[PDB]
Amino acid sequence: EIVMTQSPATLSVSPGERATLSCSVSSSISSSNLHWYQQKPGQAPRPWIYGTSNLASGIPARFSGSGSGTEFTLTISSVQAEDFAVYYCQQWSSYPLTFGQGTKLEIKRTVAAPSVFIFPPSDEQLKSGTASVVCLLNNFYPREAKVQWKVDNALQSGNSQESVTEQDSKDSTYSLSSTLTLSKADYEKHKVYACEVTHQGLSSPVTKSFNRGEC
Amino acid sequence: EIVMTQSPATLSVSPGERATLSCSVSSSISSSNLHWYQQKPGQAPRPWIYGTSNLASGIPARFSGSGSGTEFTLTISSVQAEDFAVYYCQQWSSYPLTFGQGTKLEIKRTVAAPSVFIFPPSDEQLKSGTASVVCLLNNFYPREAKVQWKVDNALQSGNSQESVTEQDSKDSTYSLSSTLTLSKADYEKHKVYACEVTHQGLSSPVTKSFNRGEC
Amino acid sequence: EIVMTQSPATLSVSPGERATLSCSVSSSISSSNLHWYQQKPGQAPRPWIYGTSNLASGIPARFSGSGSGTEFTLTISSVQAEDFAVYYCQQWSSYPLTFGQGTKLEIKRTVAAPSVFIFPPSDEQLKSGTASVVCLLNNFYPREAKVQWKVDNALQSGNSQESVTEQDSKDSTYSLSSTLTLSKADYEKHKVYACEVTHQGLSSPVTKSFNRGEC
Amino acid sequence: EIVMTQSPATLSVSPGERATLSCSVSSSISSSNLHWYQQKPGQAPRPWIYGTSNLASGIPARFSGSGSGTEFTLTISSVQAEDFAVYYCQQWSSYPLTFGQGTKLEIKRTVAAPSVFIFPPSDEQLKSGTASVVCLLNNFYPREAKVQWKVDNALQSGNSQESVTEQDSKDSTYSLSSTLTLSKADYEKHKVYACEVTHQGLSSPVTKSFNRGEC
Amino acid sequence: YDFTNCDFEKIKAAYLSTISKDLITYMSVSCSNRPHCLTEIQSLTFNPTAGCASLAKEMFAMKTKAALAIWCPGYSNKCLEQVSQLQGLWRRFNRPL
Amino acid sequence: YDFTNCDFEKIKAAYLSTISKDLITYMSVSCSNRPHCLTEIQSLTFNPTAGCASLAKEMFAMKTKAALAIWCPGYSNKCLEQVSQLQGLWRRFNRPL
Amino acid sequence: QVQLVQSGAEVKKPGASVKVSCKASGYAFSNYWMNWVRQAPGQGLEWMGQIFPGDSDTDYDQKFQGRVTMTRDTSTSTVYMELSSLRSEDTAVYYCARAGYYRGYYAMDYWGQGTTVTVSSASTKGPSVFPLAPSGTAALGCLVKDYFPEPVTVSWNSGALTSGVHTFPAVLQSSGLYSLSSVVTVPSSSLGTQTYICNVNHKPSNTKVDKRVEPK
Amino acid sequence: QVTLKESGPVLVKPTETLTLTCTVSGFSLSSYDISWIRQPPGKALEWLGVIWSEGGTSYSTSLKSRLTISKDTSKSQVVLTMTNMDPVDTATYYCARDSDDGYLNWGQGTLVTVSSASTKGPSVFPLAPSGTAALGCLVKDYFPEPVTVSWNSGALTSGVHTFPAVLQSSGLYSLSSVVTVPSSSLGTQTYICNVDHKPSNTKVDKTVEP
Amino acid sequence: QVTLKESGPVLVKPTETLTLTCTVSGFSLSSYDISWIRQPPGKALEWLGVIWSEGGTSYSTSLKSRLTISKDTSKSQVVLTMTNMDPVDTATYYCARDSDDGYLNWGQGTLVTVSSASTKGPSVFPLAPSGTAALGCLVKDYFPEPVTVSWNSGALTSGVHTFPAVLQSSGLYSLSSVVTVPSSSLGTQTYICNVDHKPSNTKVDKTVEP
Amino acid sequence: QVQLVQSGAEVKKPGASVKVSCKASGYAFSNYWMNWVRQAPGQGLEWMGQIFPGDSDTDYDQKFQGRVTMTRDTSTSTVYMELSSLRSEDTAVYYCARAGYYRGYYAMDYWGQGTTVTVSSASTKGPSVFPLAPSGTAALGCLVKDYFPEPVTVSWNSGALTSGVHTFPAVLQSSGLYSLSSVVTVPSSSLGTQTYICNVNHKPSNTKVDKRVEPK
Repeated sequence: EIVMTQSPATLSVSPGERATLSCSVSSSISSSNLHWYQQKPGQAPRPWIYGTSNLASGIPARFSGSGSGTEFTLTISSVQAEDFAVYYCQQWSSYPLTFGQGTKLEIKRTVAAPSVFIFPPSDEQLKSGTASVVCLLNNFYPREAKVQWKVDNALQSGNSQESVTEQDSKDSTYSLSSTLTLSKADYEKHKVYACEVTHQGLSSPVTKSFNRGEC
Repeated sequence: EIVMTQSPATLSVSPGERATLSCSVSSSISSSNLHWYQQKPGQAPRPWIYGTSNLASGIPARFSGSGSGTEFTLTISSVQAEDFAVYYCQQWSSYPLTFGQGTKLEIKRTVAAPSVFIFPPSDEQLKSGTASVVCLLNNFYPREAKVQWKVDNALQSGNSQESVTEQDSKDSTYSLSSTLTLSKADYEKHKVYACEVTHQGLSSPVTKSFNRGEC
Repeated sequence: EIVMTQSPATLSVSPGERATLSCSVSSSISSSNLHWYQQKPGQAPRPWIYGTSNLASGIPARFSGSGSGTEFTLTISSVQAEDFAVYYCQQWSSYPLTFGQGTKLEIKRTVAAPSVFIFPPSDEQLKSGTASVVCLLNNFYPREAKVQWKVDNALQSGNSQESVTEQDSKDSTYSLSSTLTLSKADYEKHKVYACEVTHQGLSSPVTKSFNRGEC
Repeated sequence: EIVMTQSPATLSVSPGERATLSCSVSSSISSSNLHWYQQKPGQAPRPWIYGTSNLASGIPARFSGSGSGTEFTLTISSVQAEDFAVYYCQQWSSYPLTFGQGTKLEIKRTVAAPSVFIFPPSDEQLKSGTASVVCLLNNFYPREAKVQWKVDNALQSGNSQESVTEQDSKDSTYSLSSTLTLSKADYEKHKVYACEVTHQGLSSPVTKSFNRGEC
Repeated sequence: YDFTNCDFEKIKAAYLSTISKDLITYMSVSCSNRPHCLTEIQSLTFNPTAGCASLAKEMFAMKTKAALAIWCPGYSNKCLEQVSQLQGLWRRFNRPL
Repeated sequence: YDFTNCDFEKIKAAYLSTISKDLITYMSVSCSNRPHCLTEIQSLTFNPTAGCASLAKEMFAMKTKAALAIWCPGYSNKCLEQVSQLQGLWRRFNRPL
Repeated sequence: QVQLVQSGAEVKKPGASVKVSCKASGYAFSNYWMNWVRQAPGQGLEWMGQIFPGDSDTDYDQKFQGRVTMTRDTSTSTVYMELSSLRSEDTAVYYCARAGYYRGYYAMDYWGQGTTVTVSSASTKGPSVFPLAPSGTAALGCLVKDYFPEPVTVSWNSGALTSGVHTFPAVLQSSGLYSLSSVVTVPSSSLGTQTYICNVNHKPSNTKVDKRVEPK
Repeated sequence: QVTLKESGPVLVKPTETLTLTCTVSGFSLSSYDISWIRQPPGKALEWLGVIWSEGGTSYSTSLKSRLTISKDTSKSQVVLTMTNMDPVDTATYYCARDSDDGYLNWGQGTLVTVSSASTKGPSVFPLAPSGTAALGCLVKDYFPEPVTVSWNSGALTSGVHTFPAVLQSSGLYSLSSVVTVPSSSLGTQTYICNVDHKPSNTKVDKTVEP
Repeated sequence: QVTLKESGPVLVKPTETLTLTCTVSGFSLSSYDISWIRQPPGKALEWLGVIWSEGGTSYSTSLKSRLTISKDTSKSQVVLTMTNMDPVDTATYYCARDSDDGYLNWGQGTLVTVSSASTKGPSVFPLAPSGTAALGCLVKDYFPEPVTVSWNSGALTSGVHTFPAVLQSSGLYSLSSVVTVPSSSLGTQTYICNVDHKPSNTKVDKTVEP
Repeated sequence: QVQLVQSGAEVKKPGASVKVSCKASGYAFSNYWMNWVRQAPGQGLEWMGQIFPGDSDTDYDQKFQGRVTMTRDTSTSTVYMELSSLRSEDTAVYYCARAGYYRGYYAMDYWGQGTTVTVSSASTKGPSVFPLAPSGTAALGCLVKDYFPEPVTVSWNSGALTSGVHTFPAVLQSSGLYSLSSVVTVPSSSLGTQTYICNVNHKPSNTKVDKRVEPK
């Protein structure tokens, strides 16, 4: 089949700047056979550019497209608030139809360090036979942030899950929640639980730690 | 036939600016049915824009087209020195094929008043049997310059032929030569011959006069 | 002695401009009898201009001198980043040698209002036997900033010592720290302690107040 | 002795520009021992700069001097109308005192082609036994102009003398007069006398010729 | 099916913009008027011929079917020679009236 | 000649600006006050000494004579050692009052 | 106006089959192909196939061969996509896209809102909400753990508190159930003077839980 | 590659017959239809008429009775025949292959001059001058166009304007070449204009003097 | 080359005697006269007094009774002796050779501290903070100057201001080091200031917490 | 004010001797050296020597050794320079320059107007003026040839015509006499309607010649 490679995976651009999304195609295809779709989270994809150059109805003049053969490009002269979304390049040339993996046009802002909080498991959860230790990295930018779980200064892996909120509407920051799940016996088998955060906005990784039994 | 008109007849645009050329069609035609051609003096027209929107082979990305039904436009984002030429819009909807009158995209510059000279007919021409009085309007801009011939302070018309050079390469100015052709009898029935020039760069029309007899 | 004065005391000149330093001598002295020296903080003065007009060894052509009798001037045509220092005019006419008070040629920039913080004395200081309340005026320009201490909304003076950092290298701003030193009894006889700052960059004086007891 | 070399011999600078006059010295001399004098035509030299840097009384701030060892320089920041004159650098270091050959600060203007006239010898001069044929190159710039005398198409040399007026006060142009002197027998021995002018303002050398006996 | 009542201009635009490109990339007789031409394209694209029968499932054939369905009321080697004839029929279809 | 009534500041300026330079370029005892110093410079520059007698026609000697004539009312090896002593006398002359 | 309204969200067991409907309105149904595409959670679009309503001529993707079957009903202007032998990675949002010409260019010009099909072996289970107590700003939270299926709506103070509330997307742990957390930052001086009720609603299990968060 | 080449430029007497042959390469006449478009000097393009790939032909309504477009696919030639010519029919004629995208895909273009005036040498008359002064020379009554005008055997180039030839009422052409020079240079420098006409093989050097 | 080097920086008890030795090289003491100039911290240069090449000496009128400048040409040394010192006499003292052109031609300069306070270790007190917040630590009651203050063992440098030490009424010094940091970083990042005093050999790490 | 007023212009035969005077006024005469320098026509300055008026101590240039002798007269504050054995290249403008200090710098701070000394073997001779007739602007002229010594003053129309008049510097031909030309450009239409009189004055020979220029 036709392999549709999009670059970059995410594009952090500040509002009002110029954005360029590249789409490489495994085989040479006609310009008329490649189209661009825009999708916002929680919404269906919307036809955005037809035939690599023709905007659909309602798309403003900021968007443009250009390319041929195995290289195509979507360009936004002045990115506005409503332009931040996932863009897909879709070829029509041969079956099966293939879409690009999608480029997420993302708001770029000043680097903000996260606020790191640690929540020990509640007593009810312990009575339920499981312990979930939560680490919250609130209001940070950019998205890339590393969370490590140290149980009695021993690094942990394979038992923690991370959730990231969408980019905030007001300050365009992210929030991350890393939950470390353990059995009651395993949780009571140790004393010190620490969440270590490595982020660009922090000069050194910040460790939030607690001990069992503290009030 | 489909009578289709171009605006403006002459487009004065300095290099680097944005140029827009309008083509209005008497009857609504398909978008794919309109083509744009570029012609330079002494050369055949070149297929330039396809189907109101598609650039031909080799035409740079500066040129674009957009329109439907009756109204179409050819737009250059940044006019370069090589883009000054005559652009024709042509319909491909039905026979007979019709072309626009042509829009002469030409270099804009500061208004310059012509230097006006007058040359009486030479002795050789007078012995030949005719007399050609020449009025030279050298290095003027814009092209619109208006000339009358006065014979014994009386307006004369219908027997003067004028020719204008193409826009100059180095200073983008025009030059005009108006020749008033008379017989011998007409030439020696009068004493004063005058050329009156009205132009944008002149506060008042300039009159250059000569009298027969002087060396 | 010959009492000889420099003007202005502080010269605010942005880099690249022209700077003029005036030296006025109580009694008329010979032109060859006046010398100019440059001093940078933590360094010995450097012989800089000879006999009111002669540059010393290594001093570039930017510096010049001109004057006679009572009035002399040192002029820099294009002030560079290395030219901000204290300049002294010194007479060589008669004993005792006398120097000018010095002109501090210093970087000029846009007016910036200080960020004002107040720090109450720590617990360790309180157990030591004294109390030092600190008022910090961080990143302000010009250097002229004026500070009062209010104790229970009553003016206090004669027991506060302030120190100002040298002009910053990267943003050319100042920082001021005013320490109000009191005994224990004086500290716990009052409830509200305030620092009031008046500066050019403030529309109104800013008052930062604290109350004893809060953590 | 000390050889004082000045450069250039003449310096054509337009009014309001920056002028630099160089003085090389055959031996290293003190800065205080080299002075600059200004002379205008028909006037005595005037002391202009003392000790390579010190303007005399009345010389404006435009003039400055700088140098050492075997290289010194006179600089005028903005040449004015009264600055066009001959400048000499004079060393004092050793006897005999030596002056530079002089640099003539000269007005620079637009290149103007000469008007070439030829005057045959008058009848009275022929009765006197000598013939002087005069060639006049009126109102030309720059000074460099070549005049050649062709007698019956034969080049002449060694019997012509040229006089050049000073630069004009109004249009800053030159006039040249080349007089070719011959005996009466030599003058009557030939027929065609031509003056050929080669100048920068002329595309080709212009020849003004006459024949004996013409009225 | 009679193509007399089709919207010929929209079909022509669809071919000139989209169908023609696929028709050429597949390379790697005549007709009297527009309805007759469209009849010829229909027959020569979707009706199997001797040998080159798999032309009905090609992408340009899908485009032709889509355009005909949208803009015709009630509509809904040897291969190289067939596609050359199809190009000729399409070119004569695009001829101005 | 007594140098009591001379203009010492102008002579000092002339030396510091002009005469000193020639005095050093020629290279390739003490005095009590300014008049005594100037007496010493006069004697040590213009009066011939043992051997180094040609010092009176040197350029710095011409400068010293010019300055003294202008600013004194009524005024108008071994060589290296003599010029070093002259430099010392001039340096002590320039001493502030 | 062109509308493609699809069926509701589906929860299916592995090995079962799902029929996603897509009713088209506002235009001539039989003249335009319906493509079916799917978007996996956190992944890009995946073309499943296409059907021509005029005559039921279907072209399926090679990987969905024998598993997807597309039918149409012209009486109701509806298009049905039957995905059989469902397995774990068929959980996705399925879109029906009408494909037509815009100025001569052929692309998927209209899309349906999509149907969320969750193929999991877990059964419906109510959420267990636990407090996340704080230690000048402090964060409170409620951890909503072990519920199925998605979603649960978490409000604070019955919707009065909305500023500073971050409700993280649910994650599917190894147990096959979902777990999210809702956090809110409030000034640390109002922790004891304010009642903090987090309201968890799980419609599939019809569960309303009100959890009151207190400092520890 | 697609190329269209008309015959050479021609002179046609009034009320005679124009026959132009356009040879094409890179395509067959049986698959593409060839149009003929004429452009009068300084005017817009006028579509004369088309001959179609199957053999049909269409002509402009105004010129339907005079046009005849024939086609020979064996020789790859398209022949335009226009009868009863008028001096208003002088123009540049192009044969253009209406392409796949619809664009005319023009040819080189051939100049056709419809005039009864025989070849005539030019007559040069010096337009003498009276801070710069303009002089020149008027070339009159020559046929056919063009005439090469130079100054000082190509030495004088700055300020030289050679206006386009204008067809006078007598069917002959006339232009003027004017150069601007400093007034001081009139006396010394000698200005001569060289007028060269290949068809009449006439080379005239005219000296312009005040 | 001409060089003038005073003795090392000294601490002089009040009402004691200052003796400074300036060693000079590149010239003889018998030909040049050496001046002594003191500059109080943050004030203008004060000319203490000169000793002349022939042996004479002159002193400032205010300090005539206390100054004594002696000279040893054999050792090339100039000795300044100042009696009855006052804590107002702490300053940087320079020996300068009045040159041929008259310029002082300064030396390196030696720091003299006139104080009776013995060496004392510093006391560090954390100035705790209450969109950016400033924190710091106050170093108090140390002698003698200076104290090296760093943050996070040199890791934290941006926004760090270490004000000059001020001599309090007790004769001891005190300064403050303040750093501005984002308010979000107070909880996670731990801020410690390291205060190092070589003369008292005291190294104190103080953790600043809200 | 300081004034150095010198004697008049001198015309001397080769092998003769010239005494150039320079009277100084406005300052103390005996305190400043007089340097004597010379400027050849069209060449740079040439230092001849110096004298101290206080005591007559003279330093001469090496090339002027035995030829120049400088004396002073303090009664009249005058300095005399005696240049003997005059030859062809001694023709120059001789300047007396008082040299003094300005702000400590020693240079020739005051100069006299200079005396033009012409050492030529030719005797006084009146000028011969000849017309230079023209052929919209035409040039008229008068050639003033074979006169000695410099200068001659040439006016046009008794000074009425001054615009466009160029009087070229005189040149010394091989005969030892001077020859210059005065030209004037006038419109070619006024040649016959205007009387053109050129007035040549030679004071050394006391010659007044009025030459009327007509077209040929």
